[PDB]
Amino acid sequence: RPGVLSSRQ
Repeated sequence: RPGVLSSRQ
C-alpha cells in the first residue's frame, strides 16, 4: 500500500 509503513517487512 502507498503511504503506509507496516511492520510486515
